[PDB]
Amino acid sequence: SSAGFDRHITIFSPEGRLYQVEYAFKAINQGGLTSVAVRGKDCAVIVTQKKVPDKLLDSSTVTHLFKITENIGCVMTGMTADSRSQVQRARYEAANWKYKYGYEIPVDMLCKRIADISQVYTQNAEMRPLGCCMILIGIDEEQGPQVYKCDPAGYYCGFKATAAGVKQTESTSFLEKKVKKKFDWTFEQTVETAITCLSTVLSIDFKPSEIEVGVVTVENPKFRILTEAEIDAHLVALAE
Amino acid sequence: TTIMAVEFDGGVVMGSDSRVSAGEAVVNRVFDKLSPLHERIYCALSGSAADAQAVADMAAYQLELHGIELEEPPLVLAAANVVRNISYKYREDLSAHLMVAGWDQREGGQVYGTLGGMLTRQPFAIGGSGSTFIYGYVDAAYKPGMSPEECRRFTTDAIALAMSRDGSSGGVIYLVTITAAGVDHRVILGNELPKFYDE
Amino acid sequence: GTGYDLSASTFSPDGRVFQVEYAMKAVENSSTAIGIRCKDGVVFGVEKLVLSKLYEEGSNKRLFNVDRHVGMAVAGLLADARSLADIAREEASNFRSNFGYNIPLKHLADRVAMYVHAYTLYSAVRPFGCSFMLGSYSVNDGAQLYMIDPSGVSYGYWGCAIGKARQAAKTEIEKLQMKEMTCRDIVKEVAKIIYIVHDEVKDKAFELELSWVGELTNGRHEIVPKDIREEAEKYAKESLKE
Amino acid sequence: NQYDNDVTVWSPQGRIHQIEYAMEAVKQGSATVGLKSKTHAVLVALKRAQSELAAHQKKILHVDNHIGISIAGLTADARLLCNFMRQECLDSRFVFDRPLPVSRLVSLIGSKTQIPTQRYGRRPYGVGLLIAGYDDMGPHIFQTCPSANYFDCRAMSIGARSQSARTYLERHMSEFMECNLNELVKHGLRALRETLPAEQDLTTKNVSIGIVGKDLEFTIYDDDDVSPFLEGLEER
Amino acid sequence: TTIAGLVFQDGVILGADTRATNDSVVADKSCEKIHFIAPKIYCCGAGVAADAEMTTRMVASKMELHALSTGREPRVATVTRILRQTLFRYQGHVGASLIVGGVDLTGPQLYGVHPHGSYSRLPFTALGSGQDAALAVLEDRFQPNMTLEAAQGLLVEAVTAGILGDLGSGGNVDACVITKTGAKLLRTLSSPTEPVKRSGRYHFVPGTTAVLTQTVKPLTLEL
Amino acid sequence: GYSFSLTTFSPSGKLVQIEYALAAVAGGAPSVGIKAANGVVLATEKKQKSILYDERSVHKVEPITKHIGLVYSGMGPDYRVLVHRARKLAQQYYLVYQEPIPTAQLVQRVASVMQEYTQSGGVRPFGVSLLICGWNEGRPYLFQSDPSGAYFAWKATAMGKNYVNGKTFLEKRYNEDLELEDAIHTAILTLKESFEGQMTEDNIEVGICNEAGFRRLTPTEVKDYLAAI
Amino acid sequence: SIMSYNGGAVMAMKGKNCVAIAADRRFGIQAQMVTTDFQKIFPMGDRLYIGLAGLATDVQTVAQRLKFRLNLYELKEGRQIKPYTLMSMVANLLYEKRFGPYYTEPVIAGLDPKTFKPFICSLDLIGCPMVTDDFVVSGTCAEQMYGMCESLWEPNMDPDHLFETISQAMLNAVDRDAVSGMGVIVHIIEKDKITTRTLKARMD
Amino acid sequence: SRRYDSRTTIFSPEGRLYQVEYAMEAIGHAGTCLGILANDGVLLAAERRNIHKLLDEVFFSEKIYKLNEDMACSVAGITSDANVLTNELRLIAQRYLLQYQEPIPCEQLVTALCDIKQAYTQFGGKRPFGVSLLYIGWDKHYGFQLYQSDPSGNYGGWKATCIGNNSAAAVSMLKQDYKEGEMTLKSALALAIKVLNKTMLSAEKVEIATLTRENGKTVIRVLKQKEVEQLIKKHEEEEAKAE
Ligand SMILES: *[B]([O])([O])[C]([C]C1=[C]OC2=[C][C]=[C][C]=C12)[N]C(=O)[C]1[C][C]2[C][C][C]1O2
Ligand code: NA
Ligand code: NA
Ligand code: NA
Ligand code: NA
Ligand code: NA
Repeated sequence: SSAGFDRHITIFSPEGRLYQVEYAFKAINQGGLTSVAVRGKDCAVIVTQKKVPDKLLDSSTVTHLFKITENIGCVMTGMTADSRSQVQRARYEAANWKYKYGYEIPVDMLCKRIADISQVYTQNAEMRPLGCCMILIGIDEEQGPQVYKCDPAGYYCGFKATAAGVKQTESTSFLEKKVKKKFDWTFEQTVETAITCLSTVLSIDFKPSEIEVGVVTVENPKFRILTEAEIDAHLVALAE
Repeated sequence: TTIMAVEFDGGVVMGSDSRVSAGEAVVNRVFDKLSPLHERIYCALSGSAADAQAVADMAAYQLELHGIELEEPPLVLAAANVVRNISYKYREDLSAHLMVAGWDQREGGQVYGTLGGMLTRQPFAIGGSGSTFIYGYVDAAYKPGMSPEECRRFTTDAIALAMSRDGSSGGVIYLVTITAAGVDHRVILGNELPKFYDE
Repeated sequence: GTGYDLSASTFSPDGRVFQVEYAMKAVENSSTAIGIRCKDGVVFGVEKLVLSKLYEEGSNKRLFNVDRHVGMAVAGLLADARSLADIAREEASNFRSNFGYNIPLKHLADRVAMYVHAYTLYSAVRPFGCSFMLGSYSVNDGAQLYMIDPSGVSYGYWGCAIGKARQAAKTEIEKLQMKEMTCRDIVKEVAKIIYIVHDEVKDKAFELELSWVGELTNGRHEIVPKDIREEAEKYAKESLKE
Repeated sequence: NQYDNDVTVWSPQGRIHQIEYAMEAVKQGSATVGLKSKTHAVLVALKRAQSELAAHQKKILHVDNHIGISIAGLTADARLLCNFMRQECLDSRFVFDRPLPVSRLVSLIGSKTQIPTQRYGRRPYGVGLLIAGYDDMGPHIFQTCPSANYFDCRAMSIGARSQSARTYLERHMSEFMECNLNELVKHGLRALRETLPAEQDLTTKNVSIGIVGKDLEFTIYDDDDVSPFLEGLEER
Repeated sequence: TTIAGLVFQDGVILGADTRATNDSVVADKSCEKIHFIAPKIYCCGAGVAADAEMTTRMVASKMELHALSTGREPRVATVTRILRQTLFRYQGHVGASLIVGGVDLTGPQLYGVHPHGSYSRLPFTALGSGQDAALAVLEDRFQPNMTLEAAQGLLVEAVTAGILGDLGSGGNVDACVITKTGAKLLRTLSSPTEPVKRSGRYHFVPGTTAVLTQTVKPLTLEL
Repeated sequence: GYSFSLTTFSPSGKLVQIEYALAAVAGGAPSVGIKAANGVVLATEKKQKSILYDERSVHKVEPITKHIGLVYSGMGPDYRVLVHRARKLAQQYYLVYQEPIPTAQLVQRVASVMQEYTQSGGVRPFGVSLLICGWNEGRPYLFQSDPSGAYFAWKATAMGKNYVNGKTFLEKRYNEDLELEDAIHTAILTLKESFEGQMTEDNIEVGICNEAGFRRLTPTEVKDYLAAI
Repeated sequence: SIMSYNGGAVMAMKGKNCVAIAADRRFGIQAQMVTTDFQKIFPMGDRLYIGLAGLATDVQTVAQRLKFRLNLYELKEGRQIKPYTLMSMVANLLYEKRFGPYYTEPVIAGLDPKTFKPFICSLDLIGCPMVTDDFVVSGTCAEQMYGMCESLWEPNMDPDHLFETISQAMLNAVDRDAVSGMGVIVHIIEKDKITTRTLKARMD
Repeated sequence: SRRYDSRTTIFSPEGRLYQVEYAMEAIGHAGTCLGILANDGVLLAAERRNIHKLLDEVFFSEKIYKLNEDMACSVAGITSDANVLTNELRLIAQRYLLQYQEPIPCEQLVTALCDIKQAYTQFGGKRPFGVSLLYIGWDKHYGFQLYQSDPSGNYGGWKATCIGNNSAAAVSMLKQDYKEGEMTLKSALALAIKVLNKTMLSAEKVEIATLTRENGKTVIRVLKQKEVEQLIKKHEEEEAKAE
C-alpha cells in the first residue's frame, strides 16, 4: 500500500516502510556485480567481479576495492559514482578522526559513521539515499580481524562473512553452511572460501583478470590489493 | 633551539637540540623537535611550541588525506607548500619556523625553508635561536657531495657548537636520516657530544 | 518511466535515477568526439557540425585547455560543458595554489567527477547534460586519458568515444594498436575515424577539431597545427574513397 | 506535459523544454541584423512601435566605447544582461586600464546565463543578443541565446522572420569583408528589409543603426542620423 | 600550586597540594586539584582555577561520550589532543596548566599541557608556582622503573618541597596512583604541617550583640 | 532544504505520518520493560537473519550514562540517532548541574527532539519507540517515548511485534513488590510468548538498572536465567 | 578597583544543623553613601540563600538572572533545588561571561531540603566554586573578615552561639573598612525556621 | 519542491484556514477539559486519558501544568505539542518577571503564546500546534481569571468553558447551571463533577486543580484521591436524594 508521496520521497508508507530506501537496495544490483567478504583467524579478505568488457579501457582504473586508510580497505557494490562519493567521505572521516583523537579510527567506528551519514538521507526528503553498499576490512589492535557492512538504510553490522550485490542471498546461504563446518581458518582457507563462494554462486570458473582480491593480515595489517599473479596462484590451487 | 637539515645524494639528514625553555627555566630538557609529516617527510620545529605543534598537526592531517586521494606518498614539495601556506596565511598570528625535509621518488632528498611563509630549497639550512652562532661555522664546514655519515657528523658538530653558545639550546641531539629505504632515528646524549673549545 | 522521473532525489521502483539517464540522452543526441591514448601522449578529435554557414571557423569549440598540461573534449549540452571546463580549470588552479605543482590527471578527473556526481542527488539542481574526456602527458605519469559521464563515473581509457556514433567509433578505434603508436601517426587515424562515423545524409556539414598533448608538445595541451590537421583531413578523405 | 514547467527537469528525450520555451522569446521580438567587414562591426535593427502614437522601442544599446548590442526578447532581461556587460567592461578598465576583449565578455555572458538553467525555481534569460565590438582581433559580431550558448559570427540575424535576413547574409557573405562602411550598412539594411512584408519598407522611424570600428567608437544612429544610410537602393 | 607527576614500573602517580590563594591570602586550605577524566585517566590542575576546573570537566564529559560510542576504554593521547586543540583556539586566554596522567592499552603515560596549547610527553613533570621545588626533587632522585612505594615516596617529597618552599602552595599532599587495575585516590596522603592547635576560647555570652530588629519565619507548616 | 512540514493534519484531525511511524514500531522486534521494587529490567529480541552476523558487534540495549539505559522497537538506524542525542543531552545536564540527569529529565529532553521531527521542515518522524530505564532519588524509573514526542511512566510494558498480548501477560504477572531477579525472569517470559524459535543467550539482550547503575547482562548471566526456562 | 566602587561585605558560617548568612547594608558610590538598606542577601528557597557583594549593578543582575534559571529549573524538575546544584548553576552563569565578567563574588548558605545537613560555599567572579566546612567571606574587607572568622569560629555551634559569632565577625570586620557598613543583617537558617535580625551597628 | 509542498499557511476559497480547522478536529478527540471561575478561586477539571493498571504515577498530574507562581494551565490535543507550548509559557513568564520584577499579568501571558500560534498559520509552511489550552490564574489587575486558546492563536476570557471531547455538550450544561458572580469554588467543584459525570465517574479518571489566594500568596493545588472521591460521593448522594 501507498499513500501520497511515499513512493517518491523518504516518508513512511501506511505500513511504516520507506519505499525510497527499499528502491536504493535495488539500485545496488543495477551494476550487475556481487561482492564477498570473509573473516579468518588472522585475516580478513574481500573479493568482487572485475568486468572489463572493452579492451579500450585501462583495466587498472576499473576497480571496486579502495584503500580508506593504510590499515583499512573496502569493497563497494552498487552505483559507481555513489560508491566513489562514499569512499571519499570514508577517507575524510577517517583522517579527521585521527586529527581530533590522536589514534587510528577503529573499523566499526568508521562503518558506524558512514551508516549514520546514510541514515540522514533516509529521514530528510530533499536528497536520495546512495544506491551503494560499503564493506570495510581491517585488523583491530584488541579485537583481531574485522569485517563490517553498511546499508543505504543506515544499518550497519559486524560479520564472520558477508556478501553484497546480485547474488547476496545465494552467497550468504553458501557462507553460512561453510561457516557451520569444522575449519581452522588460515589465510589460504579464508581466501579460497571467498573465491569459490563467488565462483559457485555465479557458476563461473574464474581467470585472474575476472576478479579482484583485497586483504589485511595480523602479520601485515596494511591493506593489500592482490596482483594477477597472486590471484592466479590461488586459482591454480583450487583447480587441484 | 637549533634545528638543521642537510641534503645528500639519496636523502636528507635532520637534527635538533632538545631544550624547551620558558625564559631562564628549562621546562623540558629531552624534547624531540623532529616531527613526521609523512612516511618519508619530516619537519624541524622552532619558535612558539604551541604554534609549531598546531601547524605540524594540521600539515600531517592535510598531507595524509592528500596522499590517499593521490594513491602515492606526497611529494616533499607538496609538504613544503602545505606548511608554507599555513605559516603565510597566518604570519601575523603564528610565531614558528618549521623546516621541511624528506625523500621523494621524483626529486629525492630535499630540504626546504618555510621562514615566515616564504619557500626556498637549500643544500642545507639552519634555524632556531642557536643558528645565529653557527652561520660562520656552516659556511666554513659545508662541502658539496657529503655522504650520509658526513652529513650526520656536520649536523652534530654544528648543533653541538650552537648548544654550547646558546642558553636557549641544550640537552641531547636528535638525528633523523630519510632515504628511499626508510627513516633512521638516532640520539647523541649530552655526555657523548663532540667537544670543541669551551672557555 | 512516468511518475518516478522528474527528480534526481527520487529512485524509480527498480532502482534507477531517470533524470540522470535523460541527461545521458542529451549526450547521445549530440555529435561524436573521440580520444586516443598512445605511446607518447593523447590525441582528441571532434565532429563539430556546422549549424550555419554564417558562423565563423572555430566558433562553438568542443576542445578546451583546462590546465597548461590538460585538455578537455566534450559531447552534449554545450553551456553545461563550458561550465564543467570552468570547474575543472578552478580545480586545477586550486591544486597548484595548495601544493605548488601541476595537478595529476587522475586526481583532476576524480575531483571534477565528484562535482558532476553532486548534481545527481537532489531535486534542487539537475544533472549535467554532458560527457567529457580529459587528456594529459607528464614524464612521471605518462599519457593519461579519462572520461566522465553525467552520472559522475570516471574511468581511464586507451581509446574512447562519446556522442551519436559512440559504438561505431569504438569498433574503429579497436582496430588500432595505439600502445605502440606515436601522436604524429595517431592524428591521421583520429581524423579518419571521425570521417567514417559522420552522417553525410543527416548532417549537411561538419568541421574537424584536433587537439593533442604529448612528448612532442612538451606535456602541453595544444591545438594540432593547421598543417598537420590538413594532412590528416586529406588522408581521411582519401581513405574514405578507397 | 510533465517535463514542461522546470529547467531542472530533463524530458525523456534529453531535452529541457523550459530552455526551448525561453528561446521562443527571441523569435517573437523584431528582427535585428549584425554583420562585419575587415574594419567595422555593424548592427541594424527594426524598431517596433506599439501604435502610430507610440515611439519605436530601443533595440540598440551602448555597453562600452568598443562594444554595443542589439536585443530580441524580454526587455527587462535585456536590460539586466546589458547592465552586467557594462559592469564587467568597467571592472576591466578599472583593473587593467585596457578595454575588455569582446570574446572574453561573451564567455562571461555564457557562464552567467547558464547558472539559472541548472537550478530549481530559477529560469533562463529570455533574451538573445547580437554584439558588435572592436578589439586587438579586429571587429566582431557575436550571438548569445537563452540556452546560454554563444556564437562567433561573420554575420547573423535573430527575431521575427529573421530566416529571410539569414538567406540574404549567406549569399553576400563573400562581399562583406571588403565593403566600405556605407556598403556594409547597406548590406545590413537589405538583410533587415527581407524580414519585412512586401507592403512595408524601411523608414527613418523603424530603423536603428549601431557602428563600431578601427576609427569609430560605438555610435547609435536613429532618426535623422539614419537618412544618409537609407539613400542608395530602394528596389524590392 | 605545586602539581607533579611521575611514571613508575606499573603505572603513574599524580600529586598535588591543597591550597587556593586569592592574591597572598589563603582562601581554601583543602581544595582538590586532582580531577577525574576517565576511570584510568586523571588530571592535576594549576593556573586560573576556574579554567582548570571547566577544562577538565569538559574533557571528562567528551571522554565519556567517546568511550560510550567506541565501547572501549579511553586513551591518554585522546585527552591530550582534545585539551591541546581547545586551549590553542583560546590563545592562552584559558589559563589551564595541566598534568595528565593515565593508563591505557599502550601503558602508563604522562603529559604536560600548557595554556597556549603546547604539550610534552615526559617520565616526570611539575607545574604551578611551586614547580621548581618539585622538579628539583624529581631531577635529584628519579630513576626509571621505580616500585609503587619508591615512586609514591618521591612524589610526596616533590609536592612537599613545593608546599614548604612556595608561598602560593600549602596544606596537604593528595595523590593518585594509576595502574592497569584502576586508580587509587589517596586524598591527604601526607600532611607536612601537623595540627596547629590553640587556646581558642572565644565565646560570646548570648546578648552581647545588640539587635535592632527580629523576625521569625516558621517552616513547620511545610514539613 | 524543504522548509515545509512533511507531517500535517488530515481532515479527521490526524497526524497520519506519526500513525505510520507507529506502524514501523509495531512491526519491530519485541521489547519489554519491567520496573521491579529495587531495579529495572529491559529485554529485547536480538534475532539475526543468519549465523554470519558477529552478534557482539552491535547492541540494542544501550547505556546513555552510568545510571540510564535504553532499548527500542522499530527502525535501528533512527534509534542510533536518538542514542547519540540522549548521551549528548545527559552530558550537557551534567556539565551545568554537576549531578546525574534525573531519568524523567532525560526522557523529556529526548521526547522534545522526537516532537521536532513531527513539525520541522522536510523531515519525517522517527519510526522508533524508546524504553528508557534509570535510578536517581532512591528509586527505579521506566519510561516509554513514542514517535509523536509523548512519554509515559510505566510499571511494566511491551513494544513491537505481539505487544498487545505481551502487555496482558505482564498485567497478570506484575507485582509492585518484585525483586530485580524475579522481574528479569518474567521479562524473558514475556519475550518467550512471541519468540519464534529456540531462545539462546545470543538472540536476546538484557539490561539492568539498580542503585549500582545501568549495565547490560553478559551472555553468561543471560544463560543462567534461561537455565530456569 | 571595580570591586571597591560600591564596596560591601558578605559572609556565611556553618553551625550544628544550622547555617548563618550576613551582609552589610550600605549602598555607596565611591566615598558617598547613598542608601543604608541595600539588599545583598536573596532567598533562593525556604532554607537556601545567596549573598552577593561587589559591583551593585551586577549583584542585582546576577540575582535576577539566577532567579530566572531557578524558577525554570523547579518548574521543569518539580522539586526544590539542592544547595550544591544552586552552586553549580551560579558557576555556569558566572563562567558564561569568562571574558567580560560580572563583578560579584557569591556566597551560598543553606540546609539540604531532604538531608537538612548544612552547606556553605563561595564563588569567584568567573564562577570557580569553593566549598568549606566552616566559613566563606567575600567583600572589600575580606582580610578583616578572615581574621575575625579564623579567630572566632568553632566547630558545632548552636543557633544562638553561631548568631553571636557571625555577628561579631561582621561588625568588627566592617568597622575597619571605610566602604562597608551602615548596618548588618543576619539570617540564621534552621530546619524548623529562619531567624532574620538587623544589628545595632556603626553608622559612619 | 512545489510537488511535495503541503501549503499549510494558505487560504481556502471560503477564506478558511484548513490546517487550523483540521487541528481543531484533533482537539475534539482529546480528553474533556473544563474550567470554572468562582469568587474565591478558579479550577481546572480534566478527564484523564492515561488510565492503565501498568502505568506508574511519577508526576503530580497528567494534564495540569504550573506556569508561574500565580498561574497554571490544562491542555487538550497533541500532548507533545502541549509540552512545547507549556515550556514556552514558562519562558515568557520568566522573561516578564526578569524585566519588570512583577509577575506577568494573566492575559499578557495568553496573548504572548497566541501570537506564536498565529505566526504558524500565516507563514513558515509548518503545521500548526494541535493544542487548545485553558489557563487559570490571579493578578493585581483583574483577580481570578480563566482563559481559553485555540491552534489558530485565538483566545477569550471565560467564566466557564470546556475544550476537548464533548465540549459543546459540556458548555451548554455549564450555560444552564452557572450563576454569574454567585459562584464559590465549593459550588464550582460540584458543577465540575456534575458536568464531567455526563460528558464522560471515578477518581482514577478525573483530575482537579484549584487556584486560591491565601495570605497574599497564590496557592495552586491538585486534589488528592480522597478529596475527589468526597466530591463524587457528594454528587451521587445528591441524585440519591432526588429519587
Ligand atoms: B626554540 O626556538 O628555543 C624552541 C622550539 C621548541 C621547543 O619545544 C618545542 C615543542 C614543539 C615545537 C617547537 C618547540 N622554543 C621553545 O622552547 C619556547 C618554549 C615555549 C615558550 C616559547 C617557545 O615555546
Ligand atoms: Na530522502
Ligand atoms: Na646551552
Ligand atoms: Na571571596
Ligand atoms: Na565601615
Ligand atoms: Na563615614
